[PDB]
Amino acid sequence: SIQECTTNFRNFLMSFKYKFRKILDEREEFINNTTDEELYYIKQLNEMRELGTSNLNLDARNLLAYKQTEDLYHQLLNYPQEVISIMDQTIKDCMVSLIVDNNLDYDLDEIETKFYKVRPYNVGSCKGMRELNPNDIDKLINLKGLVLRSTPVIPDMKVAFFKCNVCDHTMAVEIDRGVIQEPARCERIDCNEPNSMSLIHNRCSFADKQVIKLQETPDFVPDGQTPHSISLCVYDELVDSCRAGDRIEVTGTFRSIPIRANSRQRVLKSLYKTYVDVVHVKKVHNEVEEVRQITDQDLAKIREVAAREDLYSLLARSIAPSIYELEDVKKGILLQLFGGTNKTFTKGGRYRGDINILLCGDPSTSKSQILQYVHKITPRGVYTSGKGSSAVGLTAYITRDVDTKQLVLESGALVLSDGGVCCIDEFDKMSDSTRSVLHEVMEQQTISIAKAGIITTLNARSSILASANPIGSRYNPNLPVTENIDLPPPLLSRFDLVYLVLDKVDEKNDRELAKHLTNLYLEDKPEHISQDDVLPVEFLTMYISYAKEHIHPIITEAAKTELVRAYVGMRKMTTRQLESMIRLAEAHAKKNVVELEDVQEAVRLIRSAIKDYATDPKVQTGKSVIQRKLQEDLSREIMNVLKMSFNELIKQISSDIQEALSRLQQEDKVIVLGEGVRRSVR
Amino acid sequence: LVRSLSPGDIVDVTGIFLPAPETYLEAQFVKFASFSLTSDVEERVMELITSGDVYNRLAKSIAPEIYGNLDVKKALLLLLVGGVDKRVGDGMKIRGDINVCLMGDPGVAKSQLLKAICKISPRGVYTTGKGSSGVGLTAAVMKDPVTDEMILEGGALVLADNGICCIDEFDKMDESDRTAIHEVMEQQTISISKAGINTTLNARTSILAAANPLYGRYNPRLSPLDNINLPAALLSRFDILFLMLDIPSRDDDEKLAEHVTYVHMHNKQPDLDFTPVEPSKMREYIAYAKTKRPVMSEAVNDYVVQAYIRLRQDSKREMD
Amino acid sequence: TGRGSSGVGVLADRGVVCIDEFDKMTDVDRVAIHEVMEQQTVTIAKAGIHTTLNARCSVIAAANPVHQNIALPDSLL
Repeated sequence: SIQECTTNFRNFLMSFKYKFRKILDEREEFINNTTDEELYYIKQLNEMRELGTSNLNLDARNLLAYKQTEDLYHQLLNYPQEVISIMDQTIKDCMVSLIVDNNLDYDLDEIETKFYKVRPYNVGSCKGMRELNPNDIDKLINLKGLVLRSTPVIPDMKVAFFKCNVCDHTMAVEIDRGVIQEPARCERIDCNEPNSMSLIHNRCSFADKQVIKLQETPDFVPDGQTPHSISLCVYDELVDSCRAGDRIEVTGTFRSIPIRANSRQRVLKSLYKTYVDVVHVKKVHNEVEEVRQITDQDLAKIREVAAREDLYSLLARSIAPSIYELEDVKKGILLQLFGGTNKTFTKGGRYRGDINILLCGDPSTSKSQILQYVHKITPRGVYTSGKGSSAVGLTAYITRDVDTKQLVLESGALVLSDGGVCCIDEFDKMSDSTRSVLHEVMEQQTISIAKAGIITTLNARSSILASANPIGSRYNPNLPVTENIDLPPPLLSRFDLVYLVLDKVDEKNDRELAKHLTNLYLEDKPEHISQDDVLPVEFLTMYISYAKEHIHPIITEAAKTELVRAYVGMRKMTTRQLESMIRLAEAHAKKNVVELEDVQEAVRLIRSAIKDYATDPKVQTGKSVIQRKLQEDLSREIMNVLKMSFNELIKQISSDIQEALSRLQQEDKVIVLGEGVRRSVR
Repeated sequence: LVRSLSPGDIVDVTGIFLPAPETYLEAQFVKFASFSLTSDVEERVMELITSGDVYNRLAKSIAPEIYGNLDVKKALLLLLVGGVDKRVGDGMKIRGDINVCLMGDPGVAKSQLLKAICKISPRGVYTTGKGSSGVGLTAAVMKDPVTDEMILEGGALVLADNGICCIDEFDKMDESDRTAIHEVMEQQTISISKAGINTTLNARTSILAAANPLYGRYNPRLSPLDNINLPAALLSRFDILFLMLDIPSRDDDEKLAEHVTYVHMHNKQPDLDFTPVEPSKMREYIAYAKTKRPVMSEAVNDYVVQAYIRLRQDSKREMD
Repeated sequence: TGRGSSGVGVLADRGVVCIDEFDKMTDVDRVAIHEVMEQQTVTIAKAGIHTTLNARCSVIAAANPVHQNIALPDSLL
């Protein structure tokens, strides 16, 4: 009903608080009594008069929170063709009531003449392009896809302009439902001549109309099927707001227009061209004021794991519970998913904050299995090969549309992954023309292509996770790293972590690895492992997306001092290694600050690959003393006291400290006397 | 009934043949898992089990025109059945297919063994190396002459899904043809990124290649890795790597010449100690065994670990 | 002919096929010749057309020198 939907929407905009949205979202532990009690729609209506806009970003989730608007939200998803027209009239009467209640000296004619439009978005009916049932004609369905191409603005006539050829009588006839009712006779009494009005297209009021081709999201497309596309229609002032390679959320009506079988006849085919009329554009003009993702109950569990000291070991085991060992390798990949923040500068250059990890060593060591697991976690991750993708498939291949037969520009494997991790297999089997393109992606995160007279720079800010392989498929220990792999020296310095996973023959390692792989095939579920030791895939994705949008670590003065000293010591044994330790230390605490414990962990990951070598590439008790010198060093401080606690010995002079104390206890040289303090021999 | 026909399935579409003033078919009603457990088929399977020695009977019934190579024919019997596809709940899909590669001098009837396993398997596609390049092996991105849509035509690794892929002349292949092979033997998928189509097709086939030496005959003075023009990365993915060497012997050549003359005379196999199994009944025994998923025992897990230690120690001492 | 008949262009079942200038032909067309003479059948599986065309014709040709003098692989001999 018209009168029923009017009073329901009027009282909703005058009696709504932020506490109602927190009820349906299961948010009862973070409710403020100063900001949630105030009306949100009142401040939005007051800002429209001050700024002078004419579009309201109405949230569809707010209608479900109110118990009196339960039937109104169901009617909007059914046929919004008659519901939006009611909301455009109820918002006009509410604007006039706010002026009389405030008693302002403003022009009332300039406000009533302005036609206000409502833009609903973020509904509950999130049906994809494959679930478009035929009974959903003219229904607002939210779509979550990706923009493929962009078409220029096409003018759409709205008000026709006519002019006589005898008396020159200008007229203005509006178009109703796409029907241009031309006048048969002139309106002038002195003229009155049939078929004497001329249509002037240069004096007509045109409207903006843009066609955007949206591609289906690969996260929802089932395995074995190709993602289709759909046509979108953007009107009003929302044009020129969606570029190629952007993740938006289209929540508009699902209309349809008939097609003609011939360009000269008036016949129509049985098929109807389906198109989605865009109403609101929510990126994943104006700006998002806030987001209400996940659940507040899950945030308490997130902070519970963050308070535990075993976070670096729990997340390393849950990222790959099917691969044994590789603790140093999994610790680097975990930081690649998080990564450092992006401190954007206005007068400075853009610094790449991603972590480029390169795997090396002998093959058949669970190298290809790692690239298949990160792709399933990242929502924008891809998986490509070496020889299967040259320098054209990774950049942007110049394709053509099968509808307009025009030269279009399609994104590649490096452009579609705007925000994820790119998994490339067989990095050593790439051509020379493909290795030169990755030099600019790992530095400025930009792809400049100048072919066929089109010199454009494409942005590609994503991490590269590849796995190299030797020439003879066997890493010889008597050969340098630059000679075993055919990778360019400049390409090796651009990476951040160059792991070398070797296949060493060990009886103690092959016995434990075979028992771990056999337990996964015996039982489908790890019953021996507790639930608090392995995190599910759904909880791991919510912990990375939440920290990458709110947690921003800042390098303090104490953390920046140790980074300079660590960079000088590494050269005394390029500038790319300095930026790798910054993103590694920032992702470990992602804590609002960078502590000293996070910087020390990043140096251990870098020293794990660049050590045990100096002028040439390719036990410690008697030959390298240490144990012989520590017996006279730690006992020297103890003898000086008698002439102490365990914490005072470290500050006055810690795995080697406890080992030296156990050696003197067997020779009757010291006294334990508990773990608190130590006593010397009498 | 819309949104229910997958590309690559063999179903019985029932409808009416109505012309269009072009002839269309109005749809009205619409592999190893499609064979029903018929009582008549189950009676034929139990007849071979009660006869005794089923493993040695099916190993000798394959290729009746090839004498010898008892160990080579034993690996071909397990290729038609295969292992189990243990799908881990975390997201890991363990490949249950077996990768067997035949090598040796081109004279041990390599072309006959590849065609014998293709006719037995219901979804087997036989191909060569130089005749099928990277387009025919993976997928051809052709253009539709009606709807003008870029489809994905299935090649050799796509149409032979859940079967055995027969590849001839593995040594004479190009470098661009080994790209999809490295992905099938690891993830059983095909990464296609041509004509703006970035889709992945599943390929759960059984690759059965047949390599040949570069110098024709095998050279015992040279290393096995240098005699065959194949890298060490491809040999690690293959489970069994046979090597049928053509050793001249007066005892083997006398028994082989008598078996050939008997085939070209009576058009049948020589009378042995058992009746030959027809290919119509062999397909019923393989499809029935694929439904049974055996579970590894706990007492046999200690023998597998101890066997891997002795195998790794012998290969380390033979490196020089 | 060798320099005229490619691998694409069966029609002469149970007969003889006379090919001129066998050494002048490329290595691509020589693959289908050895496949059609092994089992007297051509297994074509292209463009979704899987047909087993019978070709029981005797392949005869006359090549010219350029194992070493013939310049032909062991699969053709």
